[PDB]
Amino acid sequence: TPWSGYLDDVSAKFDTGVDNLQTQVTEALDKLAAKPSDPALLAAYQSKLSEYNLYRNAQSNTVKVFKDIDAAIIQNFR
Amino acid sequence: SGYLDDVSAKFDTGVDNLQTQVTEALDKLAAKPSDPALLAAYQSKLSEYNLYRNAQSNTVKVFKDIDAAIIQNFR
Amino acid sequence: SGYLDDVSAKFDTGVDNLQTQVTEALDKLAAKPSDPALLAAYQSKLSEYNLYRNAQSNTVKVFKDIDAAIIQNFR
Amino acid sequence: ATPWSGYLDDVSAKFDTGVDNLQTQVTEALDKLAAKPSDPALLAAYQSKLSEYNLYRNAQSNTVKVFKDIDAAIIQNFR
Amino acid sequence: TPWSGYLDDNLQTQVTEALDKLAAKPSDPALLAAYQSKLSEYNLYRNAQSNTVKVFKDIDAAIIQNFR
Amino acid sequence: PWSGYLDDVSAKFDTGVDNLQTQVTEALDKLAAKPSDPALLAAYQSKLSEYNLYRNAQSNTVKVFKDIDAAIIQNFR
Amino acid sequence: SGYLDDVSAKFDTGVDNLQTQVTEALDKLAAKPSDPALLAAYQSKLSEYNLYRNAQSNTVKVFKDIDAAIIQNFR
Amino acid sequence: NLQTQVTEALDKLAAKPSDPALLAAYQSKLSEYNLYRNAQSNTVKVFKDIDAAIIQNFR
Amino acid sequence: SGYLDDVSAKFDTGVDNLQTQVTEALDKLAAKPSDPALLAAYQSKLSEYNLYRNAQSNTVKVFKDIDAAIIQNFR
Amino acid sequence: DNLQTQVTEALDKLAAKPSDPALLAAYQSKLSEYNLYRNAQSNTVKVFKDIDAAIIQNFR
Amino acid sequence: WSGYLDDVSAKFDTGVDNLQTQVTEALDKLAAKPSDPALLAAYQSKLSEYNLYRNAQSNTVKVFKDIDAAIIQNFR
Amino acid sequence: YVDMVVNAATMMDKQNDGIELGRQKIGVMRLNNTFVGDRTYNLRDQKMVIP
Amino acid sequence: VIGQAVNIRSMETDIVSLDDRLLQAFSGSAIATAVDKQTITNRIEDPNLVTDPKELAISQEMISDYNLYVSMVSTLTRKGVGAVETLLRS
Amino acid sequence: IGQAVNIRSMETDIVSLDDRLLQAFSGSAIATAVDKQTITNRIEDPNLVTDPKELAISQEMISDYNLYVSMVSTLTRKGVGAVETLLRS
Amino acid sequence: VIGQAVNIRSMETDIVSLDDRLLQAFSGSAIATAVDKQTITNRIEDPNLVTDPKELAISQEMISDYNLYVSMVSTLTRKGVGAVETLLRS
Amino acid sequence: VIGQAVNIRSMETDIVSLDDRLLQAFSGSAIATAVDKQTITNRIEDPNLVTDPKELAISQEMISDYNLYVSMVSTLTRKGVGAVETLLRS
Amino acid sequence: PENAVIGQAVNIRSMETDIVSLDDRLLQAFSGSAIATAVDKQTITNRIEDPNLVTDPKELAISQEMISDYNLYVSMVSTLTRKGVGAVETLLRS
Repeated sequence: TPWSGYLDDVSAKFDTGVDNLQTQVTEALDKLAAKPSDPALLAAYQSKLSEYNLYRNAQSNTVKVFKDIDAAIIQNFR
Repeated sequence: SGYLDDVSAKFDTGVDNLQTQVTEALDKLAAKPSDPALLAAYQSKLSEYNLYRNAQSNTVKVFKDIDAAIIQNFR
Repeated sequence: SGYLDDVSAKFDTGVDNLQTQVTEALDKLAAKPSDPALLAAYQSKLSEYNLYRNAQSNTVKVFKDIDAAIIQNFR
Repeated sequence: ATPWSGYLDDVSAKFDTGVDNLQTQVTEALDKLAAKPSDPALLAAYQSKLSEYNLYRNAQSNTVKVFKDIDAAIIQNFR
Repeated sequence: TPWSGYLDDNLQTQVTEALDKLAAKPSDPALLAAYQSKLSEYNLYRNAQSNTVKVFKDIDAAIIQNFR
Repeated sequence: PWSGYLDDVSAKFDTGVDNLQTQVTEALDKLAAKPSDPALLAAYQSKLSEYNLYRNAQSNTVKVFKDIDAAIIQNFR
Repeated sequence: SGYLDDVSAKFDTGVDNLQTQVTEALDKLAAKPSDPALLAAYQSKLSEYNLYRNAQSNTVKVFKDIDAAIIQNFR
Repeated sequence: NLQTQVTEALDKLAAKPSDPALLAAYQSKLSEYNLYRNAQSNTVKVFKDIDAAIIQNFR
Repeated sequence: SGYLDDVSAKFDTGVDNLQTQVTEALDKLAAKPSDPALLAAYQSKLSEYNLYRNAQSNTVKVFKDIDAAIIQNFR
Repeated sequence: DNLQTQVTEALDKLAAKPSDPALLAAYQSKLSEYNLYRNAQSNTVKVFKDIDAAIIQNFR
Repeated sequence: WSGYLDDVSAKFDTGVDNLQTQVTEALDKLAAKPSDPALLAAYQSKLSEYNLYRNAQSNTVKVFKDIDAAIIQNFR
Repeated sequence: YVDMVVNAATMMDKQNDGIELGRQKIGVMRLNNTFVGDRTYNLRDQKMVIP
Repeated sequence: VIGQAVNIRSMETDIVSLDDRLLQAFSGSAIATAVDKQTITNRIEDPNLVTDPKELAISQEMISDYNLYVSMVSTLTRKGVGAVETLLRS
Repeated sequence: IGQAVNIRSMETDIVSLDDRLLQAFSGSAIATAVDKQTITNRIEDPNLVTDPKELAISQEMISDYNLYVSMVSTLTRKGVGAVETLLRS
Repeated sequence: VIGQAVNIRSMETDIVSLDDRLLQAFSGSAIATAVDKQTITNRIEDPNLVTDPKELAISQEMISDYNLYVSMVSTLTRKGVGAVETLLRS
Repeated sequence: VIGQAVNIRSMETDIVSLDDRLLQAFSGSAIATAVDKQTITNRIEDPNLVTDPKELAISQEMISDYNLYVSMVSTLTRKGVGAVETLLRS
Repeated sequence: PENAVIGQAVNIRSMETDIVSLDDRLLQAFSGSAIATAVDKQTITNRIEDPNLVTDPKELAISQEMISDYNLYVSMVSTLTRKGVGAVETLLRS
């Protein structure tokens, strides 16, 4: 927060793009852990975990792409 | 501003709106990271942004070299 | 301290807390290397640090050349 | 037939000396970049400005050098 | 400068044109392949020219400095 | 309008692959209508690969001659 | 004519046919850009050409500088 | 003076050549030192050439 | 002796043991190439050695240039 | 002739094993020092005898 | 009958006793069976060693020509 | 008198050059009517952040 | 091509003294020279002119011609006074 | 920034030939001494030797000094060269 | 091999005055020089000649030969004039 | 620092005639010149001094000062002898 | 040699005796100078024709000295000779 760059901004836009998934997934995790045989709890967990996976993958590739654009420009200062 | 700034600005004027479009598409995607139709669009827009910046930089570098090689010969 | 030191220190002051943020986040990650929140937090910081150092060094390099090229013409 | 003499702006140059726009803009662009070293929109601008400043400064130095060698060579021709 | 009494620019426009076409669609492989060639030729042309103009200056200067 | 030498080196490739530059866009316009036809996939894999190789070899070849020419011109000094 | 043309010619009578071979191989390759048998031959011929032209030009440069020194010491 | 500052920056660097913070500082110091030495030598030479030329003139 | 030798030796004394830390860590690894703790140990030593040598060479180069530029003005 | 001898020793050791980085690092230094020494000596010899020639030309 | 830059080249050519032939031999063996990892591993070493040999030789002769030309320039 | 005045003035100025004016102080200010933190809330349409 | 003039008729020698022809020649040369120096200086400052490869190729020729012109005049005047020294001092 | 100027410096009437020398000699020796000093302390100051906008000034100052002393030397030599020929002849 | 011509018996029963020998030499040299300069410039302008290695390798020799010829004529002329000065000058 | 000594008291002499004033000025210059030349020669062959930027920056000055001083003494001697020759010829 | 030092017991000098004529004293000078210069010129030439001498810095540094010493020697003999005849001419035309 005190200091953040452009890459930090690109990253943070996902962390606020998904409002509460960050907690929902941990919540569902222990609801299930209390009763791992309930079909409704299983189905509820499978989708939240899939959405968390895709959220992290999509976040990381973007930051890499921007790093490569910036390194390519900086290479030409000399 | 000289001539390099003008060469540089030719790209920025040739692509009407990409700087805006790419940001907007990013914001639409970040709200819903898992819609394939939001996702495929962003792939293309970001891809084109990449090429645009690369070409713009390499051209400026070439013109700089041609000039410095001429200015070496003044003396 | 000359002018080149000034140009370097402009980057040092332009990034307020990055050096300590990097040192910290590394020690949080090393305490629990398998947490995705910490991993995601670290990638961005290290990338920023990399670009910062590169831009700084390439700029000092350019200025040195402009100065040596002027000094050559005292003779 | 002979080309025209031209006409001389005697006063203008020597007091047209004053702070150049170009250095001012270079230092301003650097101060903008140093606030966020990772923005491509700012990097693209600074590459161009720094390049132009390099060319301008060299061209000027080489010109001053040429004009003063002529005068040293005249005096050394008569002594 | 003429020897008194002795009896006896397209590449620039071509490069400008190719640049204007490319700037409109930087991702077209055919426009890229064309611009690469125009820019390479223009670069070589400007270099060969300025080297030759220096070589002639330095011969005239050496002649004068020989009798000076 | 003036063709140099590099232009001729490039055009040798263009006049070599006489029709590939059209075939790629026509096979694409077939496939985009019915992406699931194995015959069309098998065709487009081939024509796309060919077009890739062709553009790549063309650009490398132009670069080598540009580098020989500059190295000669530097000796005019 | 002249001696520096004699030195230049001593290469061209050295590489009998390369000047032709390169263009012939290029025409073949251009006919079928994707044949590895053709590619492999063109790489060799092109390299042998690049080297021949560089060695020639640097040698002519050196003999030019030897003569330009002697004609100054005539004074 | 600058001579000591450069000597000490070198001594600190050689203790840990892999530290970026030390490297960045050294690049700057060594650069300024190089420029200083060159400018000084050229100016000295210029003044001596003038001085010699006067004598050659009246000789 | 000479001064460039003192500059060069200053690195050798700065890193006490590195020249034979590398040779020892190599001899250890070569006995069991598949042990990950040994691999991870070797990676850092070899990196350190690489940087050490680069810095050592480039500094001697810069000092050479400064001296040659001064000696050029004795004439 | 000490600095003349040292460089020829270094060269033999290097030529024995041209890829040893410790030898390369040593030779770089020795050759650079020798290179500066020769230039400095030649330039001062020149200055000292141009002064004599200018004296004789003054009375000649 | 030869100068002193030939004495300096020949110090390398007699220094690396046999490498000049060892390379050709290694290539003759590898050409016969490119898919053999022991041959590949050997050739990588010989070819790298030869590349460095040639670079060090040529840069040293360049430097000695730069010293000599500067002394001769002062004969004036 | 002229010589002395000129010298003394010039030297005094060069001396006062090094005198320091930039002395930072540290203030402390309690907030009486609000929290210092970036309160944050989730809306039907938009993650809402209070800076 | 922007603005140009030429002087068509030169005055008859029958009405002009020998030293007027000299003053008149000198003045014209001194002005064309100051004007060329100024022109070059101004080309080096317009940022459009100083950074365009087309314009630099022109500046390089302009500065080479100025240099040769002044070296020529300064040589022939020295030969000219050297003739007078040879005849009178001798 | 500490600067002074001496204004009432010179007399413009016709004056005896002996003193035009002293006044020219003294004014010139003063100007060159201060010029040379400012040149050297522009090189010794680290903030001035490393700024490309400052170096461009020092280049001009050095060249102007060189030319001024070259010309005063040349004209003085031709001045005494006239007298010695009129007298010997 | 193209358009070769040679004069025979140039001095066998006629001899030129020095007054003419100098004049013929000057003319035959000055025109050859001006044509060589034009040839070089034209070989630089044509886009097909400055971009082909075979044509560049030919142009390097032309520039080298022009530079050596003009330097040799200038040096010999200066040296020959010097001798006449040392003869006439009292 | 190590093994260092200085001569505190110079020997002294009477100076009573233009003859002795001349021999004294001659002897004073000869020795200073020999000392300087030797010093420079040593500074060129101690390898700690040939290769250190700080020491080279000094040797440059020493060489310059030597050149200037000997050129001055040469010029003023020749001017004095020429003034005597001119008066006696006249 | 390098490992030997060779003196002279005491340097008596028969050639310090003036006994020869003012002209024999001239012929000695002329003959000795002519031989010394012809030998020096030949040596310098050989040091350049021979390929191992003209390409080793150690040898080049020596040849530079030989050339300069030759130059200074001849220039001084010429100068003093001119000054000498010029004295005779000055007196006899007076």
